[PDB]
Amino acid sequence: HITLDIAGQRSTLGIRRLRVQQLINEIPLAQLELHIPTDNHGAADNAVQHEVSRFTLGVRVGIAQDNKPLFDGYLVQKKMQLKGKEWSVRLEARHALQKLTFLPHSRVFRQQDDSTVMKGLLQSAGVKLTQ
Amino acid sequence: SLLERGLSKLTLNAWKDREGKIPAGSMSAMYNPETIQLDYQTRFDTEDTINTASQSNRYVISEPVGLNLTLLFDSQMPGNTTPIETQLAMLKSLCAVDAATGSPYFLRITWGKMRWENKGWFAGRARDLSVTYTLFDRDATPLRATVQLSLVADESFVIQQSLKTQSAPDRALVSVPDLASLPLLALSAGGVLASSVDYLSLAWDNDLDNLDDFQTGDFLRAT
Amino acid sequence: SLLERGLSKLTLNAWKDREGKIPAGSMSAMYNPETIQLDYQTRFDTEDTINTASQSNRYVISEPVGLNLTLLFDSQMPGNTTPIETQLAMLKSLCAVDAATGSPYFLRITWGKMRWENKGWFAGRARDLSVTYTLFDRDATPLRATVQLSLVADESFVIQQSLKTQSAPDRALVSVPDLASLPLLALSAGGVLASSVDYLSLAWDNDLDNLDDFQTGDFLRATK
Amino acid sequence: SKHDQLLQFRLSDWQFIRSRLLSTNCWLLPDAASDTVVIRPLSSRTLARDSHDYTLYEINLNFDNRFTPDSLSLQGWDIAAQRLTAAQKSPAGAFRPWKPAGQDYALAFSM
Repeated sequence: HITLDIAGQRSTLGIRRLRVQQLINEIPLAQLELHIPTDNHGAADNAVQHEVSRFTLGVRVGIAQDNKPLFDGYLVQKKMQLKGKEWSVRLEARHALQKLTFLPHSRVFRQQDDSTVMKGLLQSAGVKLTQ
Repeated sequence: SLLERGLSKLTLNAWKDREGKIPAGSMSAMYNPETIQLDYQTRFDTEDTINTASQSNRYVISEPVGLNLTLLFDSQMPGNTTPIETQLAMLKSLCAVDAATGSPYFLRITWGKMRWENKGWFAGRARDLSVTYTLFDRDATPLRATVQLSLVADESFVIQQSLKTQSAPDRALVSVPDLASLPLLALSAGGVLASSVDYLSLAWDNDLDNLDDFQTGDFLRAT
Repeated sequence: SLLERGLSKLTLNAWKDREGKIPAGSMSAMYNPETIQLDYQTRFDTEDTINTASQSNRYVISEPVGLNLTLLFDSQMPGNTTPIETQLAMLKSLCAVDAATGSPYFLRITWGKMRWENKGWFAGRARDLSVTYTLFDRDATPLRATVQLSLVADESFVIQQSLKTQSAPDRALVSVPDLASLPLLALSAGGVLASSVDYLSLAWDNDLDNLDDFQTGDFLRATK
Repeated sequence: SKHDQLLQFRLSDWQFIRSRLLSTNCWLLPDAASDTVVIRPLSSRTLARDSHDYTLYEINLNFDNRFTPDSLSLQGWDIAAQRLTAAQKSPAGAFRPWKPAGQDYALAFSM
C-alpha cells in the first residue's frame, strides 16, 4: 500500500489526498492531506496529537507506493484548517533541489566546461548529476 | 394523582433575551396537544483514507432537537366565552419577529409533570407555525384554529455552562479501593476527567513516596 | 430455549471513547422491538473510459451499516410501575452529545442469541432518535412513549485490526498434495495471501533444489 | 540618524513610504474611523477553545519556510574607507512573530 515515512518512522495516520507532481525543469513536489480525528476520545485522542507534532518544517519525508519509493523529499508549508469539528492538516514536500532556490549566490567560473559548471552547482545540496 | 384530579394545561412563556431577564407575555393553551414529539438528528460523514482499511465516520454537527405539537381553539361551545382571536393574538405575536429587536421571543414551553430533555422545561424559538381557520359565523369571527407549532432547542448559555460542570470537573478526587494499584487508580481517575491521567503524574501530584503509598481508604486527587 | 423460557431484553451500553475503557451509563429496554433492520450499501462509480474495450465500475466507499429499531414504553398497566421518564432520561441522554467531551457516546446494542453483522454486538453511534408521546395523565406524567432509534456501524480500531490479521496474516504455510507442481502451489499460496506469489520466489525462500523438490506432505512457507 | 541625501525620483508618494518603512524597521498600523496613523517598529487577549467570551469558526495557518532566511548579512561599499563594511549578520530567533507553546541570505552592494 502507501506508507508515509517522516523522519524515519512510518507514522500511522490517515491520508485522504496524496498527489505527487514531477515536471521537466522544475522541483518535484508532493501534497499530502491528513485528518486529525477529534470525535474518538480517550487514549488515542492525545496519541494522535503526538504524531502531528513531529511534523516540523524541514524533515525527511518519504512516500512509498507498492513497496517502491515514490517521492523522498524534505517538508515545506504545513497548513492546517480547523473548520467546525473538522481539523485537517495539509503537507507539502519538495525535492533536494529546494535547497538551491532562494539564496542569492555569486561565482565566476573561469576556464570550465558546460557540465563542470553545473555538476559542481547541483552538488551543493547532494544532488548527483548523471550525464 | 396523589392530591387531586384537575387538568394542567401547558404554558407558553416568552422572553426577549436568551437568558430570561426581560419578560414578554405568556399564554396557557386550552385543549392539550394529545401528541408531542421530540426529534433528534446527529449528522455524520464517513471519513476516507487511502492507507489503511479501518472504517470509521466523523461527527459533523448535531442538529437541535425539535418539538412538534398541535393545538385547537374553539369559541362556540357555551363554556367558551372568550374569542379565539384574542387567544391567537399571542401565538402569532410571540412566535414572530419582535418589534424592537430583530430576534424572536425564546418561547419556553412547560407542562405540569413532563420532563422534556432531562429538564422540566423546553426552551427554544418557533421555527414555523400555521393557523388554519375551519369554521366561521355570519360576519366571520373565527371559531376554530388548528395551530401547528414547531420549535428548536436554544437553551440559555448559563444552563449549558453548569451541565458541563457536573460532567468532567476540574479536579477528580478518586478513592483507593482494596488491592489497589496505580495503573488502575489512574484508569478510574481518567474516567472522571475523561483525559487519561498517567500513573506517574498522578503519583507526583499527591507527592506519594513509593508508588504504593495508598492505604485502602485514603483519597488521592487527579487533575 | 434448551434450559428455560424467560425473556432476554436488549441492552444499550454506552462508553465515551472509541474503545471500551471508559463506561458511560447502560440501560436495558423493555418491550422488544418486534423487528430489527440493518441496511448495507456499497457505492460504485462507472468507468467512462474512452478506449471502449470494457464496461466496468470502480469501488469508491462502503457506507456504514445502519440499524433501525423501534421501541415502546408504557407505565399504567399494573405490572408497570417505573415511570417512563426515568427510562427515557437515559435514551435521550445516551443518544445525544455528552457534556464531558462534546461527542456522542459510542453505543453498543446487544440481544441474547441474536448475532449482529458478524459479531455478537452492534457497535456505533446514534444517527437519529424521535420520541412521540401519545397518552398522558391529568398532571401529564406521559406513560406512553413509542421511540424510533437509528444507529450507524462505527466499530473500534482494535476489533477492526484483529479481524484483518485473521485473514492473510502475511504467512501461508501451504501443504503440498500428491501430484503437485509449483505453478499450482503458487496459485494455492496466492489464494491464502491474495498477492500473486510468483513461483520463483517460492523456490528461493524455501531452499528448493530443482523446482520439483517437495515430497507429497511437506510444507512450503509463503510470505507476501 | 539624520539623512544626508534622500531622493524621491518620480515615485507615487505612497510607493516612497512603504519603500522607506521597509528600510527603517517600522510598519504603518493604519486606523480606520480616523486620520491617525501610529507608525511603530517591528517588535495579549487569549482566545481559547474552552473560553466562553469569543466564538471561533475557522483557524487557517500556513507555516511556510520557503522565503524565511536566518541571517540577512548585508554589507556595502564604504567610499571613504574602501573595505566593503564588515558583515552585519542578524540572528534568527529575534523578533519571533509566532512563538510556539510546545540557509543564510547575504548580499553586497556597490554603494
